[PDB]
Amino acid sequence: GSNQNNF
Ligand SMILES: [Zn+2]
Repeated sequence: GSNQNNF
């Protein structure tokens, strides 16, 4: 699956 990190 797909991953996003929003710092
Ligand atoms: Zn994946």
